[PDB]
Formats: sequence, structure tokens, C-alpha cells
Amino acid sequence: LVGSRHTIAINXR
Amino acid sequence: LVGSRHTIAINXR
Amino acid sequence: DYDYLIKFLALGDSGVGKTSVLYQYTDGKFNSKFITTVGIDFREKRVVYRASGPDGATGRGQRIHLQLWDTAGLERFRSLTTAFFRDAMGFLLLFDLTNEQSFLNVRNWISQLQMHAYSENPDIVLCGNKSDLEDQRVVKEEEAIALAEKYGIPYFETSAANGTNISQAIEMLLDLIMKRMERS
Amino acid sequence: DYDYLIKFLALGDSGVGKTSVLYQYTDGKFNSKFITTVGIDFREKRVVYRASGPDGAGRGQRIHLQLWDTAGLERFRSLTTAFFRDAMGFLLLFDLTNEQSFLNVRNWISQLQMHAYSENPDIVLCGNKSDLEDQRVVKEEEAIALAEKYGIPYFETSAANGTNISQAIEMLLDLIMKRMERS
Ligand SMILES: Nc1nc2c(ncn2[C@@H]2O[C@H](COP(=O)(O)OP(=O)(O)NP(=O)(O)O)[C@@H](O)[C@H]2O)c(=O)[nH]1
Ligand SMILES: Nc1nc2c(ncn2[C@@H]2O[C@H](COP(=O)(O)OP(=O)(O)NP(=O)(O)O)[C@@H](O)[C@H]2O)c(=O)[nH]1
Ligand SMILES: [Mg+2]
Ligand SMILES: [Mg+2]
Repeated sequence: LVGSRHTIAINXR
Repeated sequence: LVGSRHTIAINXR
Repeated sequence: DYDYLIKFLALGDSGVGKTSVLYQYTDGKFNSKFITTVGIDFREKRVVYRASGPDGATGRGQRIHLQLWDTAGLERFRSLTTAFFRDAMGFLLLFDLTNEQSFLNVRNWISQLQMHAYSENPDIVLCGNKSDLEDQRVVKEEEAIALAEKYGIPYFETSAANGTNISQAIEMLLDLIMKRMERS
Repeated sequence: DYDYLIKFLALGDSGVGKTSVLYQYTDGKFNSKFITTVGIDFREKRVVYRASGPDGAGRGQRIHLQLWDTAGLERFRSLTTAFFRDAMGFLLLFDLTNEQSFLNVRNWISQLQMHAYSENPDIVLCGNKSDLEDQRVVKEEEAIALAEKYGIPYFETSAANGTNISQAIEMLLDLIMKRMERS
């Protein structure tokens, strides 16, 4: 999941 | 961090 | 974790029912006694996720491993500035339909979410909890719905006690995340 | 702000000092009164990691450390979880003043190797409460022998005065930073 403050890795994103 | 049962994403791995 | 491991965070003032909602969802159980949450906690649940098209066409189920995080309401806004908080993929924001102040505080909660989450516009589902207490109800449904429309977020009136709309609200949040994420 | 988010998990019997070890490490503070941890908790600290240079060579990376605290009374229960298999390294504690907590170290390690992301995850063994020398009951040679049999580092620490807390945590950090891919 891409964000302006952080990219969350999903076990894609 | 690659393991035999799971791979941990390091915000490499 | 089989197809996807998805993590949600439940927020709201103390007493609104965060712990009871997650417990009703994972175990179908409810406790009347108030044991306030100290620190954090979490429950995990394997569920099947079925994508829905704009027409309603349903795709084949995908196995989701849900990790549902529970927060202490007494440490209101304590550390939204942690890497933990920035790893929440979505938020179940609760208020208590019998407590008008918890509802008036929803705007501040949304403000704090947008300032501290991974994204400036994270996925949110608003739950008006304790809908089973009709005689004690004080929040006006029209105003909760107006507020939801203003921020563009789904609204459900839920009961942790009898389970009404708990699956639906969590499933809608899951739907927002699955729709939004990038896949390989 | 940071170059690596690293997540560690403290483990061990109730009472050995997990909560106090993390709190002394992140905040330099310590409380005498025992309040058992319910559920789970965490603390975070931004540190600088300078690598073990070969021949003596510098290259300091900003690490965001996330230190998870477990409920010792829940015992072996949340070993089942995806959460647990996301832990990159383990700080395994016993109480220098409690033989039983030391005798339980074997099964903790066994449980760890059975449920972690690896059958051989990094572990640092801590004999906590070294400041209570008059109440000590675990002999250093036995503890050192046990660590040697398993090949894991051993430190005697005190959450009360801080002795060896940072050394033990930086040792775990070092193991992970050398095992991780693309560093
Ligand atoms: N009737 C009814 N009671 C509810 C409902 N949800 C929660 N409660 C009750 O309201 C109280 C608060 O519930 P709880 O889940 O602990 O709220 P919380 O948001 O987790 N509080 P805290 O932030 O302090 O941990 C408890 O007494 C619980 O029984 C609901 O939908 N209906
Ligand atoms: N003197 C001394 N007391 C310590 C030390 N570490 C912990 N204690 C004390 O021992 C008790 C237990 O500490 P605590 O950190 O709560 O243990 P825990 O491992 O987190 N227990 P639990 O798993 O139940 O939460 C407390 O009274 C604490 O002050 C230490 O290094 N020295
Ligand atoms: Mg609670
Ligand atoms: Mg504790």
C-alpha cells in the first residue's frame, strides 16, 4: 500500500 | 530476512 | 497468511466498545463487564474474501489472514507517531451511540488519523456501536450519516453484544484495502 | 529519518523482567512494583548501527528499533500467530534469582525454533537481575555452558541500573543486520 509518509509491505504493498 | 518457514519484509528482507 | 496478511487498527474514546467489537467478530462472544484495555492487543482470523464488481459480479474467494489490533482509549492520541501506527493498513473508527461526546470527538479522531497514518487519506470505516441499547440511544442517525458523507467513509451502526453489522463493517474495510493495494 | 525498521520480541517466564528491560533501554527508567503485562506491548527507539568492520573499517545506518513485550502468563499461546513469525530476533530472558525460570530456558528455545520464521532464529540470552547478587541462585558457568551448547550470546543484565542492556540489544541487532539480505 503506498502512502505519502510510509509504504506498508503486505505478505504486494 | 529470509527463513525456512517464512520471509520477513524489512522496511530488504 | 495464506493469500494475504492484512492488519487493521480499531480506535475511539475509552468505553465505546473496541475490544467488545473485535471479540464478537473473532469469537462471537460478549462480556458485559468493563475491563479497560491497557497497552495494546490483537486477534487474528482467517476469512474468505470475495471481490465484488461495480455490477455485483463476485470473483472467487481468496484466503485472508486478518490481524485486528486493539488500542487503549485512555491513552487518547498517546503515540500515533510510532512506526506501529504507520503500519496499520486501515482503521475501524468507533463511537458509542449512547455517548454524544464520543460522537462529537469523531472529527478530531479523523484529523489525527490523516496526520499520522501511512497516507494522508487512509481507509476508514465509521461504526456507531451499541445499537442494541435503544432506550439509551442519544446520537441522531441523520447526523452520523451526514458526517460520514462529508468525509466519504462508510458508516455502520453495530452491536458488539448481538453481532449486528460487525462482519459487514469489517468486511467493507477489508474491501477498501483489497481494492486499493498493489499486487505483484 | 531511518534506514531500517527492525522488530524484536522479548520472551521468558512471568517475573523475569521483560517489561523492565525494554523500559530501561528505551527510557532509562525503572519501576520496582510488579505489574504483569496483559496482552502485548511495545516500545520504539531510534539508534545508530555502525557495522562490524573487517580489518577495522564508518557506515552508520539509522535503525528504527521496535521492541515487543510479551505477557509471560500467557506462556506458550501466541506462538501460533503470524505476528510471531514476523519477529526478526528474540531476546530470551531468565531471572538470575529464579532457578525455575532458568530451567525453563531449554523449552523456550525449543518452542522458538519450532514457530519462528527460521528453525535457527537469532537469540540473545539474558540473565536479568544481576544487581541482586545476594539473592542470586543461577551459577554463571551453568548459564554460560547452556548458551555455548546452543551457540547464542549470553549477557548478565540489570533492568534496575542498566548494566549490559544496550550491549545485549546491540548484539541482537548486529546478528540481524548481518543475516538480512541487501544491506
Ligand atoms: N450493550 C452493549 N454494550 C456494549 C457494546 N460494546 C461494548 N459494550 C460494553 O461497553 C463497555 C465498554 O466495552 P469495551 O469493548 O471495553 O470498550 P473499549 O473501547 O475497548 N474501552 P477501552 O478503550 O477503555 O479499552 C463494556 O462494559 C462492554 O460490555 C455493545 O454493542 N452493546
Ligand atoms: N532488582 C531488579 N528488579 C528487577 C529487574 N527486572 C525486573 N525487576 C523487578 O521484577 C519484577 C518483574 O518485572 P517485570 O519487568 O514486570 O517482569 P516481566 O518479565 O515483564 N513479567 P510479565 O511477563 O508478567 O509481564 C518487578 O517488580 C520489577 O521491578 C532487575 O534487573 N533488577
Ligand atoms: Mg478495550
Ligand atoms: Mg511484562
